[PDB]
Formats: sequence, C-alpha cells, structure tokens
Amino acid sequence: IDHWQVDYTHYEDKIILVWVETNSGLIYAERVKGETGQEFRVQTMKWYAMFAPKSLQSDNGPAFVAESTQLLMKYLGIEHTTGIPWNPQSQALVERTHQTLKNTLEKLIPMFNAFESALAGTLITLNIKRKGGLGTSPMDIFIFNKEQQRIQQQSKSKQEKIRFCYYRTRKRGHPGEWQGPTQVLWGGDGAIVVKDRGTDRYLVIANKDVKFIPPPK
Amino acid sequence: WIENIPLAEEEHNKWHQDAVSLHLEFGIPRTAAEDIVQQCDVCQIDHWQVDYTHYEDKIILVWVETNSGLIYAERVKGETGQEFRVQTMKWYAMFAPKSLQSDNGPAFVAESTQLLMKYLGIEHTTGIPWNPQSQALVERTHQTLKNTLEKLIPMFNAFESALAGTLITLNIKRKGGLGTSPMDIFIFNKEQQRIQQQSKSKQEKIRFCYYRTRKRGHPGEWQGPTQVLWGGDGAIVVKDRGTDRYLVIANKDVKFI
Amino acid sequence: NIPLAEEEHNKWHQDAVSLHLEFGIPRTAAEDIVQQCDVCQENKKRGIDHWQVDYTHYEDKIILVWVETNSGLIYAERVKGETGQEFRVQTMKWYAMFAPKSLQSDNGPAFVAESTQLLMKYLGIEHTTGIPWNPQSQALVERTHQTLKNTLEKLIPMFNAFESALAGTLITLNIKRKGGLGTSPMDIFIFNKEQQRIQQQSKSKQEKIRFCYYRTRKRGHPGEWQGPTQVLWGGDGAIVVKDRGTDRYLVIANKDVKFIPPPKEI
Amino acid sequence: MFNAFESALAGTLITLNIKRKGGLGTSPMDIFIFNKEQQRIQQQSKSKQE
Amino acid sequence: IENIPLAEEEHNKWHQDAVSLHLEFGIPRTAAEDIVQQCDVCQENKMPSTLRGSNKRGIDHWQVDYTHYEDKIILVWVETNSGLIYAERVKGETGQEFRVQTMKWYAMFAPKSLQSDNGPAFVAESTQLLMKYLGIEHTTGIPWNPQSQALVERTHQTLKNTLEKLIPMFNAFESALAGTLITLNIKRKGGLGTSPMDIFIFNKEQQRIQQQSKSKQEKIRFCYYRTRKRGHPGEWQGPTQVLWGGDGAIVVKDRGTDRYLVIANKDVKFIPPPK
Amino acid sequence: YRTRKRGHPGEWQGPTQVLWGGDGAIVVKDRGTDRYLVIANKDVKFIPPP
Amino acid sequence: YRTRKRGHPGEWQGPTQVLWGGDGAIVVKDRGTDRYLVIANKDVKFIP
DNA sequence: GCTGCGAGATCCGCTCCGGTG
DNA sequence: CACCGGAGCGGATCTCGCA
DNA sequence: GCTGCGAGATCCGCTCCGGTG
DNA sequence: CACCGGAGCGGATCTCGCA
Repeated sequence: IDHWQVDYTHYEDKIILVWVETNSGLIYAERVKGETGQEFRVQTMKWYAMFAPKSLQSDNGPAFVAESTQLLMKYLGIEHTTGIPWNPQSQALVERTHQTLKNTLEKLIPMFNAFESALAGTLITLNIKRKGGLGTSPMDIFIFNKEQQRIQQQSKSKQEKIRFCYYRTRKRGHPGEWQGPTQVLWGGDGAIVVKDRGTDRYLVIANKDVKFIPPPK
Repeated sequence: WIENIPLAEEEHNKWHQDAVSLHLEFGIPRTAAEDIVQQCDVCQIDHWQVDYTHYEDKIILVWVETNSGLIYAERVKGETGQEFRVQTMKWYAMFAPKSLQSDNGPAFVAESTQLLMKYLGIEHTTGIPWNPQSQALVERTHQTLKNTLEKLIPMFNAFESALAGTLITLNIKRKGGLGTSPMDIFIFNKEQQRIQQQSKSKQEKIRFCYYRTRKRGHPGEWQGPTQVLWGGDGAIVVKDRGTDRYLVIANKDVKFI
Repeated sequence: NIPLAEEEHNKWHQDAVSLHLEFGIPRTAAEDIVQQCDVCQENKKRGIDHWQVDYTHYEDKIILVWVETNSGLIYAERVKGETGQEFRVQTMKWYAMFAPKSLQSDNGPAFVAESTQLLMKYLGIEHTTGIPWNPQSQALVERTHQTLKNTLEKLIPMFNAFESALAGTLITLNIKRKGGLGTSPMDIFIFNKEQQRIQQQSKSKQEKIRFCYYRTRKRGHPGEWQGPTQVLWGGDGAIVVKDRGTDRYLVIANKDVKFIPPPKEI
Repeated sequence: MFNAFESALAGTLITLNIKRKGGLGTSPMDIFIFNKEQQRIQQQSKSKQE
Repeated sequence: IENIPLAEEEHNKWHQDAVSLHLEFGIPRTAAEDIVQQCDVCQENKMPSTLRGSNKRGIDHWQVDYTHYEDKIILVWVETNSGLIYAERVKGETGQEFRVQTMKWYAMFAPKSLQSDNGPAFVAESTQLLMKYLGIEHTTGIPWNPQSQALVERTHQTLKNTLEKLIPMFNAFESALAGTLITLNIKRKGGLGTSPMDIFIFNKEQQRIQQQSKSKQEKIRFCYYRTRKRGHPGEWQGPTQVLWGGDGAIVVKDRGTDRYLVIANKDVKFIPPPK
Repeated sequence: YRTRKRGHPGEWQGPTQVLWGGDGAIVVKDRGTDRYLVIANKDVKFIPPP
Repeated sequence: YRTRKRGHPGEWQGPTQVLWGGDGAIVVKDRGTDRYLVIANKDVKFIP
C-alpha cells in the first residue's frame, strides 16, 4: 500500500510525470514543462496535497536523486529508493500503464481542446471508468486500502492476546531443532505465522511443528 | 502547600467532604486533613436502585447505583405514580442507565409506570432487596444523606438547594482510594461501554482480499479472494486455498476489496 | 515527545487540541506551548470546557439554556421566572451534574447579580459578563437555539409533561444527535474530560523533579550563585543541568549546588 | 515560509482537509472518505436497484 | 497546626533551623523542614554535604596524573582494581612525549580504558585519536576536582615518601624510582600477603576470554519474575532466561530496566526444558 | 564490594565468594542478611580464592 | 550490492563476486579501497 | 606547665497504624 | 490473625571549613 | 554525560594459657 | 574447678595531607 514508482516519459514533445501505485494500479498524470528538480518538487508538493503516500520508488534520474529533493521529501517523511529498473513485478505494470496512457491520450486529444483536459479525461478513464473483478476501479481499491490502514485496527490488535510457541525448520523432510520461542503472529488451522529470529522474515509453520506453550495458571 | 490549607479549611466548613478526598484534591497532608475532620464537630454496569425516604416531612426520591455508588436525589411532593413517571423520565433523559432495582412500592408496581419503562427500553425489576451488599450500601447512603441534609439545611435558603449541594458533596468531591468519585466511575463505565461498542462494531468486518506470491523476484499471478484475518506491519496473513495453509504477503502485493 | 511537539508546532502551527491528540503530550502543556509561540498568539481564549448562557422564551416559558463552545454539549431546563435566586438554584444543579472550567454570559439581571457572582466565585470558576463577540460562539449558540426550538415544536405533542418533552429534546440533541465517525456531544464531553483527568493523574504521579541553584568555578574561585534551573537528569556525585545563559548541557560537581523544591512560588 | 504561492495554497488545502478537524479527529477529507466508503457498498447494488 | 502562618513569619524574620521551631510550637518537623525548603535565605545559605564515591570500575581501567617532585616531571600510572602502579620520569609534559610513554605502556600491558584530568597532554586531539587508534576509551574528569584522581594522588604521596626513604642508597634517581616501584608493587602487601602484581596476574588469568566464550554450552532455562511491595507481588511480567540458579534466589535481567536483578526462588516458577 | 549504607558507595565490606560472573555485574552472598544481591562491576575487587 | 548511510541506502554497486556467505548477509570486496565489506541481503541483488 | 567542634542534611531503625495476603 | 511499609520519632553518620 | 583514599599507629576485643582465689 | 589478665591474633578507628 502507498508504494509508488516514478518514470519520466515524453508524449507529443510534452513531459508527463506519471505516478503508478504498484498494488491497486491507481494512476495520476500531469503535463510537465521540464524535468527540472524544482518543477518535480512542486509536482510532489501538489501530489502530497492530493494523496497520503508512505513509500516511493524511482530510477536514477537527476531530479529524483537531487539532494534538495531528497531533503524536501524526507521533510515530508517518506522513504526513498532509486536504481536501475530491475523488478519485473512493478516494471511490467509500469510499461503497461505507459502504453495504455499513450493510447488513451491518442484517443482523447481530438475530442478535448486542452492537452491538460485530455490527460485529465484519460486519468478519469484509467482510474474510475476502468474496472476489474466485481467492478472495482483502481481508485476504489486505493480508497478502500487507505480506509483499512487507520489506527483503530492496530488498536484492536494491541487489545488482543498473544501466545508463545516453539518452531522447527524442515529440510527434505528432516525436522530441525526446536527454536524460539517467538510470538505467534496469528493462530490458524494446521499452521501458524511466526518470524525467524535470524533472517527477520515472516514465516508460516505447520501446527505439527508447533509446541504451544501453556499460559500462566 | 500552606496557600491551600486555610482554603481547604474554608471549603470543609462549606461542604464537609472527606479527609482523604480533600487531601488528594488539594495536596494537603492527610494527617492535617484528619485533624481538621476531627476538630470539625459538624462532621462528627449502569445498574440502579431506588428507596423512598422521608426527611423533615418531605418525601425525597433517591436513586442508588450498585457498583459505582453514584446517587441522585430530588424532592418529590408524594409517591404518586404520575409524579414518579415525571421524575423517572427526567432521570432516563439525563442519565443513561441499563438496569434498575426497585422494591414492591405501588408507584413501581403500577402498570402504566411499567409500560413507560418498557417503552423507554429500560429493564424494571420489582422485589424485596435481599443482597447484603446492596442493602448495606443503601442504608449507608440513606444515613449519610440524612446526616448531610441536617448539616447543610441552616446555611442554604432553599430545601432544593440543600439537596443540590448535598448531591454535589456526595458525588463530585467525596472520593476514596485513588480519589475516583462515583460520578467518575460512572463516566468511566459509560466511556468504556462506548469503547466496547465501537471495538466490537469494527470487529465484525472480517473482509476479504487478493494476494500473490513472489518467486526469485519474478511476479506471480493474483490469487484469491481470501479473507483478511490478520494484518501486521508491512505484510498481512492470507489463506492458500490450494494447500490449505496460510501465507504472508507484503502490502504491495495484496488487493483488498 | 514535548520538544518534538514544540518543533512541530513552530513548524506547522496547528491547534492545541490537535497537538494533544497526535503527540499525547498534556493538554495544559500544549496550551502553554501555544501561548508561548508568538505565531499562534499574533492572530487568532477558551480551554477544554467553556460555557455560554442565553435564556430563551418558548411558548411563553422561560428556559435556562446552557451551551458549550468546543464540544457543543448543551443543557436546558424550564424556569418559572427570571429571578436571580431561581437562576442560582438552576446553576447549582448544573454544577452538581457538570464540572465547568469557564463560563460566559450576557448582561442579564441574574448574570449581573452580586450574590450570583459571589456564588460563582464560591464555586471557583471563571466567569465573564458581557456581549458575546466571538463569531464561533455566536454562530454555534444561534444554531443551538434554532435547533432546540425546532426539536421542542417537533417533540412536545407526544409527551404529556412539558418537562418530559424538554427531556426528550435534550436526549435527541445530546445522545441521539450524532455525526462524523459516530461522535455525539456527550460522547466527546466524556472523552475530553477523560483526557483531562488522566493528564492530571500523570502530572501528579509520574513526575518527580527537583530544582537547584548552581555556580561555576574559575581559577579555583567559586562564582556567584545563579538560576535557579531544573535538574534534568539527577545522578550520584554529579548533576546535569541547563544553563539559561548559554542554553547548553553542563556537568557540575555536587559540591557547588543547593537542592531546592520545584514548586517554589507555584 | 513557502517559496511559491501555489505551494502556500496547497499547504492550506492540506491542513484544512487533514490537520484541521474536530470531535474524535474527524477532518473534512476523512469524513469525505468515510461517506464515499458508505456510498460505494450500496452503489454496488444500486445497479440492480435502479 | 493553626500557628503555622506565625511560624512561617518567624522563619522569614529570623531564619532558625526547623528542629528548634518543631520543639517550640509543637508542629511536625516535616512541615518545618518543608518551610525551610520553600524559604529563600536558608535555601541560599544551606550547604550540600554529600558523600559521592570513586571510579574503581573494573579490570584494566586506570587513571594517571603528573608528578612535581624536586622540579622534575614524573609520570605515575596507577591501577584501581588490583592496585598495581608503574612510573617513569620524562623531561616535559608535551603531547608527543606523553604519546610515546602511552605507547610504551600499551606495549607493556593490555589496558582497556583510561581516566585523566584536564591536562593539555591528556586532552590533546592527537592523543585522543591515538587512544581511539588502539581502541581504548578515554574520558576526561570534571576540571578542578582532584578527588576524581584521588587514587593517583594517594599513590603520589606514598611514592614521594618512599623516594624520601630510598634516594640516598642508589646512584641514579631513575634507579631509585625503579626501587620504589618494586617496593610498592611487590613488597607492599597486606591482608593475605599478596602483591598487587599477583592480583593483576590472577585478574588477567580469569579475564582470559576462551573460558568465558566456551561457557555458553551450559544449559539455559527460562522463567518469569515479579516485584514485591509490602509483601504484595505484581503480575508475572515477561519471560527471561535464568542467568544463574542459586540457593533461594536466581539471577534475571529486566528489559524494562536494562540491568541485572535478583528474585527469591519463592517468586520464581521454573519453565521445563524442551523434551 | 561496597553497598549503599548511609549514602552513596560505602566502605568495603568483607570477603565473600563470587557465585556467578556476568557483564557489568556479579552476584554475591550477603553475610549479614543472608540474601543474594546484584552488584555492578564498578565496585568489585577480585581476589584469588585463598 | 549497495551500502546504507545513516539508514539511507546508496546506489547499487558491482558487479562483484560473492566472497563469503553468511546468515542474512554477504561479504563483498570494495573495488575502490580494496577491502572486504559486509552487506545485508536486503541490500544485495544476486546475479544469476 | 597542655588539648578540634558543631550547624546542617539526608537515611535509616523503628513503632503504632495501615493495607495486605 | 500474621506481615511489611507508612508515617512519625529519634538517633546515627557524612563532609566541610572556619581560623 | 559523573564520582576521596590509604599508610600508619595505638587500643581494644578476644581466645588459649596463665596465675589466682 | 571458676575467674581475669596475659599474650597473640585480628580487626576497629583516629587525624592528616597529598594534589
């Protein structure tokens, strides 16, 4: 949630700053006069007015790696990662979004006078008009995700009781030594969710490999 | 410290509250407070109970709460059914009770009164009070209210004013233990019940969401829908229907619906 | 958390209630920070609880109407006449079942009454008599009277007693009236009261502080005692205090300090 | 504080939609998200309801 | 208790101690002491009699100071735990000479931390970098407080006395200083008649880290703990390892306090090991 | 080792065998009171067993 | 591989051989100063 | 055939009273 | 009913710095 | 985030050995 | 045979003066 990728693109000699959300696919775009760091900072101010982002991804563009831009965006309070496009997970979505937005601009620039109006209409079509599954638009999905990330859920999680348990790792059917104990993140059927103490990664383990620790009596 | 000692003397003369109560209210030593009390020869869930009483040829309707010990009193001309209906409508409007205890008095056994409580949605119980815990508190409040009315009648012009001040003293300033007045316990109970109401209401959601797995950094196709059972930091827990075991998927790879 | 809240305030300039609700700092501390900050004071004083009194006449019945500014909680009761003693009884019942912090009222005879003001000081709550000037208060109180009149006219026929009808209208306006995320005036009144009380509990219990005079040694000659300041971190043998002149953390041997109780004048 | 008047008005919009709020911290943007959330669930069946 | 305002007025006028006022007007002495605390003149003129302490610390935590004997600069190095000392004369207190002496010192022994006063050689940035270069913590004591280095001051006094007693027996002042080092390192023995050098050697043998590293194979058990107030305990707060098990008590660490703590075996329940 | 006594670190108090060694603190047996206490490493003076 | 400064990750570096493998991290040689460096697995992109 | 002592401040030992199991 | 601090009372104990 | 201690000298408490009634 | 110092052993306690 709130993970975004930034990639510069040119359409009809007009720079379009595209913001893509990896999970819900929600898209925002706007005509950009130039790739300058100050203009990108202004666009990020407007986009932070629009939304409530938590994470951001981009390539090694000079405007993105500018020290002033980094300072301003950490003043906003967001983590930054930059590098050569390497992850197909988000790269395929980014490429599909770029192709679809170019096609929709090509479709909608004749009917609309201003290019800004045309790109706004394309954003409308991609975010609200386009639907998937039971008819859920990317903007609907993003709104629901934003609603689901509010405090009173982790408040209930804090209210809930937690238990202790052992765990072992099986390799080729050979059980390992019992490790832990660690917190049971959430109890299930046949298996539970825990975290490895060494690699600090969420792990699921079968209940047969779980030694539930009795609570105090 | 010393700036509050004569002041505390003064409101003790006004109101005759408890030594430890004024101790915690004003930061004044409890030994001094108990010397003040001894020197003062004047002094020396939403469950409710009612017992009529007589004082100076004036019937006073008294509400006694079981857990917090909160009380409410008001002068009533008589024990008539319609009069008690008026005071009990005011009572229900101005508080938020859940259950009520009452004896077999005619104003309580009255069919129209019982219909009024049922219309307002409160549970009305009529019968002889048998619980020693309830009876001891009831008699303590009765004796204390009569004593405090005897204390406060000379200063106050109005008899209703005397009852109002007595209620102030008994429910606002009179505190015990950690200095939590019965009004404070009542407020705490009300806020807690609101807390449980909202917490359970957000509890019955149990929503559903999509998910996908990661292989060597390559994307996996979206899977689901599956119930949203638990959500941690950076990832949530989802059910793999194929293998009948749970998965942990990062937030960026979970489509909530 | 308090210094970071002060930084957030001097950066963004939100309200004291805000700074409280995010950073968890005491409401009194947040209000003190707001007062100290010149930006919030140059352009725009009511605490958690502030009350306004405007009498109304509905169906030729005098009703004492109480309205609160911030949360908006209200209270009403029919009064036989406009006599100062009757308003004194009604106000003392109001104080019996409420815990006000400050009060504002018009130029009514009861509000101006010398005995009423003496009783108000007897209770020990701030009071102002004059024409209300705050646009927030004016709009809220006018809306409250209009809504109360509508509710009375809407609800009186179904209830036998006029006092019962007033009681039902109070129900509808206090507990049944609800908006936003499920916020009612009485809910938020209970809520702000509970933060207030937990703040006094924390301030009274958790903090154990000492103040001290200090001095500096130059060429072996003890200096003149200055301050006093607050012992920020107490330790065996030496203490850590802030010098007001330099605003710097300093370490002084215990042989050059005198221990003082914090409250001093306060 | 801000370099551009556009940035100033953007910040005012941010703080009025988020930072200024009331009650339990109910800002206008939060309650707009809330009533949109209520509207969408019934709008899903509004296709049949219409 | 009603005469407290008059007692405060008398205190403001005359400013006598709380004991006399308590014995005179029959007021609890706590109230009178609080009156003295909240007053001004007595607060300004009271004296801070405190005991403080010394930084004995652990093994290999030393401090040093210079010596002014016969208009000759001498460096004396003092141990705190065992009690060993060592000394050598140097022409001056320059930073480079101090660095050379410290390097010889660290060649001879294996220290861990060093304490010193505000002397320019000790405070020099190059000396601090060199101390960091050898991975040794250097802390500077508060200025104009010789009681911090009272250990080296006491050793200074003893060494000056021994020089007075031994100087005419040798040709060289350096030889006499070495003889005094022998006197105070091998001959000066008390209690069990064991030399500070022997104490230092035994400390090094115990501090040998191979045994400490290999002791990890011992069985480790977990348990809870609670705090007792007026005989009334609290909840069983937090699972922690049994660091050691003794007769009637164990050793546990509280993550809340981040320090070691002891609980009697009565308030301890043993967690069975995996089986 | 030394205890708090009247105030601050006190005078050295008797010989007693160390029970176990940790990082920054050890455990000793109090002869006077017959209770186990925790003492920081700043106030301990290790001695050979005889 | 990339290094983290005050919690901020740096630009990716390489390609370089994997020197010594551990638990949750890898050891790599710095091409500039010619020294081995330890990098967490989250800051390393394995080249297949 | 002469000569260190006492205000001042915390801590503690303690004893009736208290909560406390 | 036994038990431990709580508060009050009383005594025990520390450095310091005066000439 | 920091910090008075120990050589030296008599006296005494004491425990087996002594004189001692 | 009990009793008290006698002598030896061990510990308790005092000022001082170093920087």
